[PDB]
Amino acid sequence: DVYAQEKQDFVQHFSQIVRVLTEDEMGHPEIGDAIARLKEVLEYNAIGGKYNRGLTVVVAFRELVEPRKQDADSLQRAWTVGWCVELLQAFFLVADDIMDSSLTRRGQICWYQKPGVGLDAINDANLLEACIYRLLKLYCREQPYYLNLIELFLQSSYQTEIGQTLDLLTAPQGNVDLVRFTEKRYKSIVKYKTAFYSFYLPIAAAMYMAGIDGEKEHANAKKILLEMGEFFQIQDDYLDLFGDPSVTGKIGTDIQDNKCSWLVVQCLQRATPEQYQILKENYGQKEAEKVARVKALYEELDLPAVFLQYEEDSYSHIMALIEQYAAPLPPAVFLGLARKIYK
Amino acid sequence: DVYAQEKQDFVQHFSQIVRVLTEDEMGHPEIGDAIARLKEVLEYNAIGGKYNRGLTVVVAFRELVEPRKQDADSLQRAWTVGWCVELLQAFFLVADDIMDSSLTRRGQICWYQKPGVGLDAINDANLLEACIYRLLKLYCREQPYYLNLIELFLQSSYQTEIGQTLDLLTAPQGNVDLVRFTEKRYKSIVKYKTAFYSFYLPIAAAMYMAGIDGEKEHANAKKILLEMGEFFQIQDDYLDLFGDPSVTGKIGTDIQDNKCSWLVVQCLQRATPEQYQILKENYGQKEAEKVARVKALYEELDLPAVFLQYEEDSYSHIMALIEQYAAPLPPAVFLGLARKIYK
Ligand SMILES: O=P(O)(O)C(O)(Cc1cccnc1)P(=O)(O)O
Ligand SMILES: O=P(O)(O)C(O)(Cc1cccnc1)P(=O)(O)O
Ligand SMILES: [Mg+2]
Ligand SMILES: [Mg+2]
Ligand SMILES: [Mg+2]
Ligand SMILES: [Mg+2]
Ligand SMILES: [Mg+2]
Ligand SMILES: [Mg+2]
Repeated sequence: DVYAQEKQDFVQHFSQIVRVLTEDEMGHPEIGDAIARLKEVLEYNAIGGKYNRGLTVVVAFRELVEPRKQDADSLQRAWTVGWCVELLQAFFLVADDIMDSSLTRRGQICWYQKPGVGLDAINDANLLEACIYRLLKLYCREQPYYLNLIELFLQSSYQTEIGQTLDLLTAPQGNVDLVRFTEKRYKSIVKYKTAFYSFYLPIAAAMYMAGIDGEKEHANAKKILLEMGEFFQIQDDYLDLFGDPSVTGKIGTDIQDNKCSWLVVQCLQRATPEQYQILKENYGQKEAEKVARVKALYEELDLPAVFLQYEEDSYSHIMALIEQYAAPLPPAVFLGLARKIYK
Repeated sequence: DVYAQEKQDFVQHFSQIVRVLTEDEMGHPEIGDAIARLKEVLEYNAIGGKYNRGLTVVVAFRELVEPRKQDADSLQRAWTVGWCVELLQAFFLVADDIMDSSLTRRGQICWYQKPGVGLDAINDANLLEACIYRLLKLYCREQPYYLNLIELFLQSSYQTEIGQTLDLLTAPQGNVDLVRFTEKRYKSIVKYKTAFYSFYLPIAAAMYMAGIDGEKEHANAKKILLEMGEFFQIQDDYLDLFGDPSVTGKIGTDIQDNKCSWLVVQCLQRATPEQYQILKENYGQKEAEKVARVKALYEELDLPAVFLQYEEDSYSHIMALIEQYAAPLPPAVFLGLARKIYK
């Protein structure tokens, strides 16, 4: 597996990242306490995932750049840009867990729930964002793709924040209106809140680093990747309720939080007016017994089977898109990633 | 007054800013609801101040660039970069009001306290940040100072977040330890949390736009501006307690929030062991009667007089720094700004 090959060198580079970020303290000991906090935030929130987004930069880089140009220094930059993608995710997740009133992430208590942290986590999240641009300046400032990467990270952040806005507006607390929950609304939410930053960003970053800056090549890569991103968020929604928290590392809140989940959208398409009534009375509430009623209804409608069928249809569709849109990039770049999220 | 001269053209440009930012909706009606929210966030949080930071970019621009190069297009860019500085401030203030548990800002309820908003304001604050970089790309991408401005805004954000970290770490809730509150700690907090972004940033932005990118010229401008920034935060701390909320537009929380305020630092330098005991028992608590006891102690020690004396000594010191470090920039750039914050 090409991801497993690269993983150990990638994960080890995190020590170099922590080191260069905390060497700001060298020439300014007055900010020592702040740098110690930054280190703690990095170690708690950036470590412990599967690193699929960051590894995707490294894997794609190795398949897009001639082996003769994969010197030690170029590899260091690739690992760094990979870690920047992981830091962007950590920024979004720390804030997301506050806004979604979540309990655990990656098997441990959410950062904001940690005693002594609380809403100070807002500033911690913004520091994670700032670290991205410090790392890009330190490692990539002299490279011809520097400005392209800065603009890519900024644009991806904007798109993701627009998506979070749609997510939050469609799920007002204490206000259950099921008519908002359409398939058309759902697809817009997930394209912006997840697809750009999770799938387009890491491959696009590798493309720029390899000198592939063509409008056309980026457009074709988007066609494949935004569809993969849609599937990924559908899977995330399914696992919120039907996944095992010991595997997922997080407790689900979509029902309690009144979210426009793929599950509720599918339920609404299949529900009798009597099932619709059950949904309306129990959705968007914290009571455990009410959450249980919605899950029972989902099982009654065999939504787990609908998801399995969607996974298969989606895989076939993404493979057809790869056949059409991959060239001139090697199909392996997209196939490797697909194997990672569908398997 | 050179600020009042420029104000009306600057404030009117806000309509053009809102317009170009919400024309993202044109070719993507799927995100319409999000763009409507962005407009609301802009109008509530970016409007209603004195615009001293943003106007400083415009004023400095007019004094640093030859009148022959102040065409309509260059002025538009100056107003835009000014508004970017105001957006950076709005980003920091929306988050700051959450973390400081504040009630009002600019005479109205804090955005996060508004019914229906709550912790969704976290994402709203990040959208304000993102708007900065959209505006820089749209107006300045073809200019030779583009990358310098991007790096300046990113660096200023990092510095400000490091300062916020020091502010929050020195003021842990429910944990009153007065020994942390030293003059040396105070000066470090305010340099990072306020001085860079409030004073260095707007003048530095104008300097880059005028082609003044010299390490030496920026170093000299910092010497003056970081000192002005220190005074500004001292004044802000004084006004938290002794200002009139109808003028300041905000209710003070520094005592309740256990903050390392200039007032508490000065109090500690002058207090008998018996006054120290009063401070220790009443500081960092929400009870109105306990806040009143600290204010009475501050008045007992004549801290309002100490502040008046500090204001005069500081003004003299900043003027001496202008005499030494202004050249080759026109002294008027620094004098105009000084008149604005000391008067
Ligand atoms: O990991 P989570 O909280 O299930 C999630 O996928 C996290 C997330 C945050 C920001 C953008 N996209 C996804 P969400 O959308 O809140 O369900
Ligand atoms: O306007 P405020 O809340 O008095 C303040 O000046 C706002 C602020 C926010 C961020 C950086 N610097 C100042 P603070 O430091 O919280 O006293
Ligand atoms: Mg979430
Ligand atoms: Mg969420
Ligand atoms: Mg989820
Ligand atoms: Mg405050
Ligand atoms: Mg504050
Ligand atoms: Mg204050």
